This record gives sequence, structure tokens and C-alpha cells, in this order.
Amino acid sequence: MRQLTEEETKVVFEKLAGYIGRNISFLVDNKELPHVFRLQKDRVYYVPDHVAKLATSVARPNLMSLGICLGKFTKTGKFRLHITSLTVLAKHAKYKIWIKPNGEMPFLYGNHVLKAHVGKMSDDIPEHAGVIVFAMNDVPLGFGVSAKSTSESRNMQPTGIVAFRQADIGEYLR
Amino acid sequence: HTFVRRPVKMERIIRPSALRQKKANVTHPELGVTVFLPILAVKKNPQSPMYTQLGVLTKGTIIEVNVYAQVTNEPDRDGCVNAVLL
Amino acid sequence: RRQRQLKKFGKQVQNATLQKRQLEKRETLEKIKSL
Amino acid sequence: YVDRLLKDICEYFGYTPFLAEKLFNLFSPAEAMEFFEANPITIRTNTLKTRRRDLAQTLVNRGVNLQPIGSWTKVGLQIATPEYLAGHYILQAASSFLPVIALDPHENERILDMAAAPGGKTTYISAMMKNTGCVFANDANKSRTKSLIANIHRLGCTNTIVCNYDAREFPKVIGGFDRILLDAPCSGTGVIGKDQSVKVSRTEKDFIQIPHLQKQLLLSAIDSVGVIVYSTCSVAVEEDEAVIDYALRKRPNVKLVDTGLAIGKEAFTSYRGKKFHPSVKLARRYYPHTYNVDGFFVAKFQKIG
RNA sequence: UUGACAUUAUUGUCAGGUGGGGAGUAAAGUUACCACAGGGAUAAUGGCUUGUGGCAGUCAAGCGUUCAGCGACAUUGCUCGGCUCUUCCUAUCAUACCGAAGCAGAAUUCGGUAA
Repeated sequence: MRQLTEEETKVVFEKLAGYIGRNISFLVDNKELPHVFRLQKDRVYYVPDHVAKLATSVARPNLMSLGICLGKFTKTGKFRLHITSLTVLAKHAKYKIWIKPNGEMPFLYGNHVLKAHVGKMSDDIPEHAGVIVFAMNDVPLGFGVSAKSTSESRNMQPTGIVAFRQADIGEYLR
Repeated sequence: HTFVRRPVKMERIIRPSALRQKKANVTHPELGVTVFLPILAVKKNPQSPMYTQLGVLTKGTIIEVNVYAQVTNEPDRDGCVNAVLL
Repeated sequence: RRQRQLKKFGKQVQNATLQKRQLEKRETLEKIKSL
Repeated sequence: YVDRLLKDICEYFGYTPFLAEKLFNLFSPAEAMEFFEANPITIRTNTLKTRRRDLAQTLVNRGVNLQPIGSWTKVGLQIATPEYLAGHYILQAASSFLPVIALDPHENERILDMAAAPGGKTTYISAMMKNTGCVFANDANKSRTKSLIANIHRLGCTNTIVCNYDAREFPKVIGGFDRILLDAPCSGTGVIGKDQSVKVSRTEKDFIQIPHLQKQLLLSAIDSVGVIVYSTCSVAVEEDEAVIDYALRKRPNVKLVDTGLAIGKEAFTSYRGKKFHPSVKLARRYYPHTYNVDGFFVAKFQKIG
């Protein structure tokens, strides 16, 4: 348990660079409530600075979580993002998607997003850029890698896949 | 025959709900009375750790009942789960 | 220097694994019945 | 005397007479039977994300019937969907609201917790705190820690700390000078109508050890502090109105303060020429049959010193 | 970083928690979900087939070194359908005969011969 190294923050922002553009700089420059990044045995969390300061009084083996968990570094050195990060991503979501209110249940089950849901997804979305889903409520449901561009997805058969699902709020059903 | 978005890391090994039974026949060797009670959890299914993870009910599986008991019959061949309290 | 040996011992490896699993099952069953 | 009435309770309900005897101290003749009559489903709205008013109609879209819970607060409603996972509300018994009602939080302050394993109390405190300040969480059950972190992430408190260690060592760790929360340490528990195991699985050793452990838990809590709030999900005298007496005697820095609202009962008067009651009559009690909430106790104190 | 001590607010001391950051005596295994690729051999009536269960206990033809174990029958506890002409089988709905049944008559049920 130690403060995130400057090198590690580079990869952390690179992973965040997908769902969020360069605006991610607006996630720590606010300064209204300072926040810092902390890691606990390959697991990283986004925590306020003031609350994180006193957290050091607890030994690392006893601390299970702090603030909001963002992701965890893999044994190979890569970085993966958990559903818990979805709470913060909503504030700076560069690209967004949606799914039908009568077809959201498969998405919560880990199924991919199909073209059967049609509408007005945000334009200029790259083919593989990440997206975030809402219901009727602007409530985040998950995030995943896109599968087709804005033009390609619209002019496609309803059975085609438009986004690869990799995380969703359904993880809390256990 | 097995016991049961809950699945997390399982592949296309879908198990029909017809194979899931919530109650088992429990008998006490020291008492001449038997009670039909719900199945709580599977402790150790032999013949595989994956069987224990999936909650199969093969013969010899050790289970717990809401009052430990072990299944003595083959539910897949008769549709019933007979267990004897340990 | 590894794939040829793996191919040669594939049947032996399978037999050894099956025997070990069966022995473990029998040991567990006997321990349960020992009581 | 006519012990047949006592026999009927043990016969019909199978209750052990040892525990039943604790519910006959100059009460109504069928008080124990009345207690077992109850032995409700309440959901607390998450004010952090969505107001109760919006949830009072969104859930009705699926035909769900909801009604306000009692009169303590409208934040909760009385009778797997995406709303559950959205963190808009958390299933929480109405009894679990009282510890937070008594433990009124103030913005920018720090809250210390000892045994909030379910995480509902911590989430409610954070919602009252509007994600401000710091909220501590502790639980001896390592496995249950996943419930706390998962609930916090789902409801998005963002100001919760979860730790695993004995609550008695808490004062030496940080010992922040702020209010602390203690809830549900009782062995002679409350909601037993749900915890069926308590019907038979009880012994005098439990009442000897566990009460003498929650007795020291209160002493450790005041040391960790500065409002002190104590609660327990039980109606037995051995769980409340007697444990806090030891804390009051051993520490003068803590003074008894109004526990909560008008709802609830108080201590009894006296027993003729055989037994009496202490000066803890300000403590408020609840029953599973007199009120919708199950058997519960609430107490509040302030550390003058 | 929590608590105490002293000073026209405030700065220092002590005590305590934490501490792969620094000074001196971090990575490798694990995993039957392991998933993606690599590779080994299968898997394409031995007269089959039917009406009476499963687990648990007594009752026990006889075998168990004398018989250290097993075990029949009843007993107990909850428990792709749907078309068309022909031939053939009986495990037969009707026609023929016979026995049984509270079969008064009528009608009815079962069983046997019977394609």
C-alpha cells in the first residue's frame, strides 16, 4: 500500500483515455475537494486527499477498500477497470450509448449490445471507442468497447452487434 | 441433476431448471423418523471440484440441511434426493 | 525438445491423471465411510 | 400458580422456557404469546442519487405498491430490477433506521463505526452527510466485508472507509474525537422470528460472555471518541438498560442524552418488595408486535469530558 | 496522523498507529472456471425390449475361518403433425362364446379363448 507512482498514473490515464478524452484533466484540476490515487496489492482506488491522509493509520492487510475503487493492475502489468469506476465515468463520459428499456436485461446479464436497439447514439464515435449505457434515467448501466462506427451501426441489420459488453451493474446481483 | 445473473465465470454449460431441486429426503440413522427439508448448500461433491462448484447432486455428495447429511441415492436416475444425516 | 515428449506421454499423462482422480475419490469415500 | 399458560407457549411455539421466562416480568399474561405473534418489507430510498418522491412513482410503473413507513422519516417505503443495481434504494428494515436517526450526522465531520457489517447504517449516514467528510466502517467478519464495499460502490457514498480489526483496539489506532456508532451486539436477539436458530440454540454461557463483551465494547467506543449512540436488536434487559449502566459507572465523561423521537416505550416502574429498576428509564424500546419495527433498543449519550 | 503538555493566536516536546518511501542486516508460485491458440485417441441388439422406485430398519432359504460380511418377498417414514391405398402382429374397442362381481331386471366392471 503506497501512493501511485508517476509512471503508473500514465497507464491509469491511458486506460481512462479511451472512455474519456483529454478532458480527464478536469477530474483532478477541480481543486474544490482534493483527491489522490492509492493502491492496495495491485488494486487502485480514487479517494479524497483529506480522507486518504488519515487512512494510513490502518495497516495494509486490514484495509479492504478506500474511497471508490477504479481498477486493478494485472499480473502482466496491464490495467483493467471495474464496474465500480462507472460512478465517476458518468461525469466525463466522452462517448455514450443506450439500450432499449425492454432489452436492457440481457445487457445486465453480460450480453453484447445488438443493433436491434436503434436511435441517435452520439455522433463521431470511433469504431472501437468505449461507450456508456443509460436506460430512461441517465443512470449508468455499464461500459464496453464499441464494434461499429456511427454510420456503420445505423445502416446495419438489427441482428448485428454494435458494442462489446465488458462491464455492467449486474455484478452487484451476487 | 444439480442444486441451486448469479453465474459469473461459467461458460456455455447452461443447466436446465428442471434439473434443480430445492428439497431432499433426509433420514436420521439413530431415529425412526424422516423429514422432507430444503437443501441448504453442497459441501463436497465427489468426482470433481467443478461438480462442487456447480452444485451437482451425484451419489456420495455431502450437503447441509435446515434442521450435515450425505446423499446416498442417484437423483439423476429416480428424480429424488435421499440423504442420511452424518 | 518438449512437444515430442508431450505427444509421446499424452496417453500416459491421461492415464495417470485418471488414476489419481479415481484414487482421490476412493480415499474420500472411504474416509466418509470410516465413521 | 397456573403454569399451564406458560406451558402453552412452550408447547405451541416450541420455545425453550429458559428464554421465555425473560418475557414475563410483570407484563401482560400473554405478552410472550403476543411477542411471538409477529415473530414487513421496507426499502430505504437513496437520497444521494434520487429523491423519494421520484421513486414514489417510478416503481409504480411496474405495479409495485408502496406506502410511507410509520412517521419517523419518509425516506423509506413500505410495501433484481435495474433500479436495485442503480443504487437508487437499498433494502433495509425500518428498525435499522433508528440507529441513524439517533446518530444525527453533521456535515464535514467524521463518523466512526464498529459493527456496521450490513452497511445500511453507513450508507444512510453518508446520504445524510451528502458524501461529505469521512465515514469509517469496521466488521470482525472478513467475509462480510464484500457486502460493505459492494453496497458502498453501488450507492456511491465515496467517503467510506472499511477496515478489519477488533473494535477494542480502535481507540489506539486513530481515536478521532467524533461521534461513534454501536449496534446489534446482543446474544438474546430481537427479530428471532427470522433467526429461527435462537429458539433452541441458546445457553447461559452466551449471556455470560457476549453481554460482558459488548459491555467492554461501549467502553472502547467512548475511548475512540462526541455523541455516543448505542443500540441493539433485542428487547431483553441483558442487552440494554443494564450494559450501558456499567459504561456510565466506569466513565463519568459520558452523560445520558435523549435517545430519539417519541416512538417507543420506556423502562418499567418497579416490582413490589422484590425487585427494582435502574435510572435508565430514558432508554427507548420497541417490540415486533406493538410496532411494525422488530424488537430494538436505542440510546444516545454525549461526552462532556 | 490520533491524544496530552506550555506560550496573546501559535509554535515546539512527549505518547500511540501506520510506514518495498529512505538507512542498516518485491515478485514466484498457486487455479478442475483457468478463457484464447498448440497438439494425443474417441464418438457416428453381446437374443436387446415391457407392470409394480428411490435411501433408510426389523422380519432372513445360505453362504462370511465355526457363519469378518451379504442377502428374496411383504412391511415403514415423509416423497413435425397428420395425409392417403395395401399386407401383417396381438399387448382385442365392437361382433361370437365362457367365468367372476350386491350379478333383483336392465345396464355395467374385470378376466379367458378370439385378428
